[PDB]
Amino acid sequence: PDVQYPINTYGWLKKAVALWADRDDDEFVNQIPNFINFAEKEIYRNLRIPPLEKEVYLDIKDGVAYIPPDYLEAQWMMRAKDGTIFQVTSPEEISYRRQHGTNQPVNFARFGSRFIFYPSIEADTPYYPDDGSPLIPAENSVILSYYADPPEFHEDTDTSTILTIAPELLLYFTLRHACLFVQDDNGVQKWSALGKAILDEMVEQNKKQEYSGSPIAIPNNMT
Amino acid sequence: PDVQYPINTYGWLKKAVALWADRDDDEFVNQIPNFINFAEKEIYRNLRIPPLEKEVYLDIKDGVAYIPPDYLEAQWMMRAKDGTIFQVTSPEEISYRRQHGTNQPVNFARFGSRFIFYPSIEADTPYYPDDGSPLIPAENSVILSYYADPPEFHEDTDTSTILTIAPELLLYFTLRHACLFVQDDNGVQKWSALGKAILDEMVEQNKKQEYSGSPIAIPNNMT
Amino acid sequence: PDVQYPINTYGWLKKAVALWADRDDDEFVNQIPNFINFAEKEIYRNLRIPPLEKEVYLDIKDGVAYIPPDYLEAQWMMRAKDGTIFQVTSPEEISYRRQHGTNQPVNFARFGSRFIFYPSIEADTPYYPDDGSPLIPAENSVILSYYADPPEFHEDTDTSTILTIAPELLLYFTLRHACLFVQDDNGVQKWSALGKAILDEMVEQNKKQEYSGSPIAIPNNMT
Amino acid sequence: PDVQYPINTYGWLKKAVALWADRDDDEFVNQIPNFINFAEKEIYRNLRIPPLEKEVYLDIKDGVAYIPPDYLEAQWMMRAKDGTIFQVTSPEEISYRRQHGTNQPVNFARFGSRFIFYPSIEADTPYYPDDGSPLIPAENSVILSYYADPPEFHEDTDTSTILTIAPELLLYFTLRHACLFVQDDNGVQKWSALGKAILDEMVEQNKKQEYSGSPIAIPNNMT
Amino acid sequence: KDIQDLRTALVRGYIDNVNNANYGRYKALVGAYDRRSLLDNRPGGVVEME
Amino acid sequence: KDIQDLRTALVRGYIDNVNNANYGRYKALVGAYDRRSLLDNRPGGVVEME
Amino acid sequence: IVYNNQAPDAVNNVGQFGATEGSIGAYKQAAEYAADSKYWALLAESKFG
Amino acid sequence: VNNVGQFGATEGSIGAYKQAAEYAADSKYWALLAESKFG
Amino acid sequence: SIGAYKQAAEYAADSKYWALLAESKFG
Amino acid sequence: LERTGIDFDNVTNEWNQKHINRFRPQTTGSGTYIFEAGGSQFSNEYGHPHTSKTYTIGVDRHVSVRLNHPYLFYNVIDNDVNSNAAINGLTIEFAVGGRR
Repeated sequence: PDVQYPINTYGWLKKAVALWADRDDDEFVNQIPNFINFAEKEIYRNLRIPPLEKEVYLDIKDGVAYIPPDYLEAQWMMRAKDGTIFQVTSPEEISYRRQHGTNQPVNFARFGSRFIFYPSIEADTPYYPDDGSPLIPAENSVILSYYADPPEFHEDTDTSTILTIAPELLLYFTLRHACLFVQDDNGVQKWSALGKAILDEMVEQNKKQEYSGSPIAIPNNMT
Repeated sequence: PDVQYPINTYGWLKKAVALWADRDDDEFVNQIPNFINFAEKEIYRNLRIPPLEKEVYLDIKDGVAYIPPDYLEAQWMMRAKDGTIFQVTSPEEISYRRQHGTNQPVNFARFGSRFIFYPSIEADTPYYPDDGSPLIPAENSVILSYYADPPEFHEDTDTSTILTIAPELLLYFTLRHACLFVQDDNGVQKWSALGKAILDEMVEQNKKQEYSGSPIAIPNNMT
Repeated sequence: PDVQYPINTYGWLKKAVALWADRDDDEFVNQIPNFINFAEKEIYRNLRIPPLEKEVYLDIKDGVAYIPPDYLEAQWMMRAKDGTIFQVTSPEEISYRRQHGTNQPVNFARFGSRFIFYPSIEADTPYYPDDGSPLIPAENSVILSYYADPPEFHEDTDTSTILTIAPELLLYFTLRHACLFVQDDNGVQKWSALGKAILDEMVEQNKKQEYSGSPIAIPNNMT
Repeated sequence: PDVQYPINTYGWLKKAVALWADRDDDEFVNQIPNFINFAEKEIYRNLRIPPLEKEVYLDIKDGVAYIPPDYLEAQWMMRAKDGTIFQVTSPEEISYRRQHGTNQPVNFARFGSRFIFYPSIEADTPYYPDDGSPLIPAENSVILSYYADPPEFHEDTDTSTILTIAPELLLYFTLRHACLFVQDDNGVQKWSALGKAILDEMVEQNKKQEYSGSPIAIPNNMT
Repeated sequence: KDIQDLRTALVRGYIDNVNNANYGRYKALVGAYDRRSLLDNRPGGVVEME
Repeated sequence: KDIQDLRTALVRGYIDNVNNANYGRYKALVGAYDRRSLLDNRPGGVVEME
Repeated sequence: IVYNNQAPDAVNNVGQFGATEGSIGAYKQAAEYAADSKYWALLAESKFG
Repeated sequence: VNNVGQFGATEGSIGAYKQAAEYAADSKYWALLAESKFG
Repeated sequence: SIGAYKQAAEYAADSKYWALLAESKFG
Repeated sequence: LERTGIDFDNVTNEWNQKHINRFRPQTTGSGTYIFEAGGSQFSNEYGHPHTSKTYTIGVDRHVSVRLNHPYLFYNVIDNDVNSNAAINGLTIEFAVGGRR
């Protein structure tokens, strides 16, 4: 096969992979997609960065506020009102807060598929989103910043930022499972090492991007 | 054989194993369900992740409860109202409280296949059907959260959350025992090392999750 | 031979073993049962978990209360009355208790096949159990929680929880003695390692199940 | 093929790779743009040097700002007048200042794809064209300095500062993946070891630069 | 007024450390916890670990 | 005038160090973290790690 | 600076929490009927008014 | 396209949709007002 | 008053069933 | 062209599984060969084919086949009309698995 200089996406990548493993037979190609579904997962299982982050409003309603399907991990959480940050704790503490009602430091916790907040908050969303209402961002309610499970590819012309930015990664990491389907293990080691060494670059990029501007270790607030 | 790209059912996985373990013969394919059963039992023996959790209402008669047959490991349990997270103690400690005890916290322990409670709690199951549009919870009930063993497939088109999330997890682990039937000793380590790599990949996705919101200290003081 | 997807039990397992060691000749099969009797024993000698535990009432009668045949190890021990836990000690102490009669912390010890209790307790059972009496659980007497020697298989359609839950274990561990009958030691090492790595999963499952709910290290009771 | 001495354009580099990787065939030359794309993305993922920096004017509406799409890592940002270097803090700290705050320093944080500012700054972009001989800065504006991702070549005669400074840098790094397509494993290490040697050579040229003038201590005391 | 605030806040920051260390917490690894033995409320050793 | 300035600054520097130290921090990654168990506020803890 | 004109072009086939391959069918049928019920709920409010 | 600038691009997630339980929660809030209007 | 998170498919079954009966009697 | 039951006994023992990856022929001339592959778990049966490929000289230098039966067989078929191609020899790239 052949490809274009940039590999925008699947429609070409699933071929370039066959290429980089020169012997592209059918028993092998038709599982290309599977190798890929493996690799992206092996990645996203632990990769965390902005581009997949999300803004979103919530509906607390009795503090049963439910967790979205797409959720993986939360970075921060707050209100659109006066910018109040929540913080997180365990049930074993929030329950005490309940048995000791008197609330400014808002806490919350993870009860199965549920989020609890100590004070009976009432942020809100509309009913199912037929919508017909921006509603000042749903009454400027809490807003969440969380990493979300990206969609598995399902189409050749389908795409993702990753390919705009860092496709060789996917290539190597799927070659990994491709060189496992058929026993060429030295190639495996090489693919894998390179995937990891490509990857850690990204997280370090992000780390060096985070906390820039020389902040003090912690502005000690008295109040 | 041939398999689809979105491997999601036990039926396709059974043929996918015969594809990656490329051999297809009566001496091998007929035992594949046993290999999958071996792989899942090994994985579920120690894996603890939220999607396999379960909510349940108890039937406390007099400070006692019978452990559900599907119970594996216990986590937080609380009252349906006002919270009051329960805590576990030893039989040698709860018995001390009974004889000397003639707002208080709640402690519980395990007597073989039974639960016990010091304050002699009485809880009841939901009132259940009739017209059966809702399932109305009853007052003075308790809610328990525990890890339950997922049912064995025992059926082709049956599916599980593991296949949806990490299909390669069971695929590599069942290749371990597949390479145990025929002594592909080199294959044993490669599937296992990849298998634990995927298996261990589960946990840091989870511990980075329960403490993701805002890592702080312990704001629980007695006052 | 051939088998079913789940291996419920002996009647099939004793064949699946022959299978996984492809060369199934008669000099070998007829000892299958023996290999198995070896493996289950090598297990139970040190395995401890709930599913084999037991509730049982006792008859102290002068504190000569005798040990049941089926006994292996005790987890706890108490009354059905007011839930009083006993604890265990040596003769060298209980004897003192005798020479210093004045008893609330009940102690007991192991004199050969006998259990002693310092106070001359009198829990009771009926004479030999022709029974004809539930008798409010034999007058709600002490009750014991102890691990018991499970029965050696003696029948094809015979079964045990293990196979419902974790058969591959037995399979590997008996292959161990099977690969010792006839000298293929590399296979031995592999079988054995896998048996152990399967096993420890179980005990860790149990450990993570025990003491759940975040109990305090020890509620310090003053009294 | 033949290449010039002053390698400065993507077009000549594409043929130079086919010269050092002396093989020239359709299976290799057509994928060379992918290899270069892999090499540059790996290098730019963690490399931070002044020539790829950029100045930018922000559009602070009300204590908020949207992160530029090309942003990778943030460094010093200041006011166009009087200086006032800004410093970075945590969301859990800036939120504390908002509620209790009802000459002062300036703190900022990151909310996913947005910047925030405690003092509710308002800044505007330059007034821009018309006759458009100058680009007049506007009062109450701020200036930000950040590392931006250089654009992908996607064109033959296109050039980049990396080619001008260290053409051998990308040349060796693209030979890494070139030796990954065909498993010149010995070639992989030699290009990589040289590649990191050139890559690491960048940084001590830079840290010896920012502190070159007169290495002293910290003459910043609060008074 | 100022001395009261500083003295009170000093004791408040003091007492929160008072109760935290007073509530003696023991942390071990997942292995070798021996929950049945450790949770005994009697501080007299009859159950032990090497 | 000078005395009040120095004594104010010195006491101010004294206070924040005290306020930071008195209400203490701890350190542990997710590995062996035990987030559920550690949040217990009882000084007599019943659970730790190994 | 940016426009929120992008739309989801892929299929929700993966995800570590919530929706799964064995349950995305329930999510799809629930979402489509929720909009239909809400759409006829607004019409119900319009005619009731 | 770019050498240093990385802030000029971003890849979207799989999909920003709520759970069926969130759909269940919204089902009640739209169902709870029903008997209020029915009353 | 916080609800637990059981299987999403079961909640979807409760979601549509109650919605179907509510909207049908609504008609 | 066909040869049944290649046990590779000159390099390894008969009963072990042999991960097959590539066949590397040294062809001559121009043509379009069709290569098939298969195997059986026992040495007596004629095995079941697993895959097939078309070999074009000047575009493909060798073929990919995935097998690990101990007894491999391959089929070479030339049905093309304007082909005067020829093969000097082959080179089987393969690995070693295990046995029971």
